[PDB]
Amino acid sequence: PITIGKCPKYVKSTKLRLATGLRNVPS
Amino acid sequence: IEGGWTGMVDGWYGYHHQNEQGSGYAADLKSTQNAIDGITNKVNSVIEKMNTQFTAVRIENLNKKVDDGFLDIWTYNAELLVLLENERTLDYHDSNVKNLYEKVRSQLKNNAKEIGNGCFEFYHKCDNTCMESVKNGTYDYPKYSEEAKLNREEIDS
Amino acid sequence: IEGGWTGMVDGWYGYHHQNEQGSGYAADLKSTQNAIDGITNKVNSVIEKMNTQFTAVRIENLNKKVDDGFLDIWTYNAELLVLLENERTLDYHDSNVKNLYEKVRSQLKNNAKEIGNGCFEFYHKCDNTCMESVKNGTYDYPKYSEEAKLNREEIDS
Amino acid sequence: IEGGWTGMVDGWYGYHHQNEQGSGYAADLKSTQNAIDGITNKVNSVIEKMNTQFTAVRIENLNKKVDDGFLDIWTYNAELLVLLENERTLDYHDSNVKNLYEKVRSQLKNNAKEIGNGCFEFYHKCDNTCMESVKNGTYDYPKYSEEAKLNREEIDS
Amino acid sequence: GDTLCIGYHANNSTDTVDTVLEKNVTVTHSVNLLEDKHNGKLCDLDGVKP
Repeated sequence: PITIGKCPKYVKSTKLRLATGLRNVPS
Repeated sequence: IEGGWTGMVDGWYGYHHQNEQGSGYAADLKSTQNAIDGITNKVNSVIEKMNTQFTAVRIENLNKKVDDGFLDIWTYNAELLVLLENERTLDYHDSNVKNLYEKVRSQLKNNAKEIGNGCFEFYHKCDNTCMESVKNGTYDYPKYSEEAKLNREEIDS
Repeated sequence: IEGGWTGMVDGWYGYHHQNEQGSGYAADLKSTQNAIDGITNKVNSVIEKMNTQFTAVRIENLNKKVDDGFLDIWTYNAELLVLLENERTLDYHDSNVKNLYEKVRSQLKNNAKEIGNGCFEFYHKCDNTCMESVKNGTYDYPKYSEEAKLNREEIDS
Repeated sequence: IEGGWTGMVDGWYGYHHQNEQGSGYAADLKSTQNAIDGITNKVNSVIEKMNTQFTAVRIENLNKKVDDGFLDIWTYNAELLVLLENERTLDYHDSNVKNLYEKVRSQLKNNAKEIGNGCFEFYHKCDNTCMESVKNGTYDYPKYSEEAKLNREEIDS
Repeated sequence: GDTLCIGYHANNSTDTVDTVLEKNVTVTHSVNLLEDKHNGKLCDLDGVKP
């Protein structure tokens, strides 16, 4: 949580993915 | 429609034709382009989490407890935004497929029969010219209108 | 059913009949009345956000940061409640249409054939008396029971 | 499928057969067992709300307002988790029924016709041996393949 | 008779993204927002010496 300069905002989580595509459901 | 095509290499949304000429997977660049544009803009709006909140200047323990609790609250809220808009983009994708399907139904009318999920069996015969007419949005109902009716009379009897 | 009728001016939920007598959009006052009653009560419960939280009496900076952060947290939470119950009322509307459709299926049984979405083709003939019987909840299966069977034998052969 | 069977006393997911031998409700122990296992594990993960947050050691009023506001925030968040995963387990149940239905479609192929919702009318005749073959996952398409085709030719003409 | 079908893309991607109704669902293409990989383990200069 302690950062200096242009740093990504600190977050207390493990995964943060945004879906940008389709539900992959093959055959 | 509950089938994902691995053959579509061109686009997120497309068509699979089987005529006399051949059989092919063919994407629809317009739909997938607009989808990528909209989801790019969505992602940018998502990134607009305002987490810059900071103060340049038993109290220290209170500031400690406060900062920590607000951190957990906002991480939960951010994972919430992520969940929400993950479903929202997936639903957006669903709606795009639906709209493609309606674009095809509109032009075909009764010259075709909805086999199932998203398939159409023409009563007439389609070249890849007459296929890419439908894809291009230029298929004309009258061209084959009676031609289909005749074959309907083979399903009637 | 994925069609909204602009002709329904009477009610949120209704019927469209085409018999010998004529063709008409006709609402079902009971369903839409109960819908409006339930959504009125829902709205009242929504308005029950308890935002009265207030205290009549580096600290000032801490009270400042606290009040502000709690404000943002609760605005996010309130927009969440709004999103949730917006979907909930829309789903409620869906379920109401479903229930109207089941009310019609129950009475008609095999005297009618579900054309598609929410449409029924009677095998018999319905006056607006026999239409407003279905709407009134007073349609009797036996009255036309064999009358339909006969015409079924025209779809059989 | 929008029908809950009160007759299923064995399992959450099952089968209803009507052959010459008889008619019976019969569960599928595997599916319901895996469902109970997964929901047990889900419940355990839900219980993992970390509400141990506590500090062993106008300020008292500030600690008062803080603890209270955080309490309300976290109660709202916990009811949110509950809502979310209630829908998630219900959707999980839906998907389990879907998968059972696909398991049956796969084996039956064209030896059967999907009557509606989740029903299959065999074109051939099934003992409870040939029923518990499908349930056991051991139904063979060829055994009856032509036997069905013949009867299809009675629906063709 | 000639047929035309409509469908959507599907690719060999093990990306998993969490919806509201369902968690851990395979999605064709995702975008990550978290960065833990650059722990660093070294205190370099930040625009100038420290």
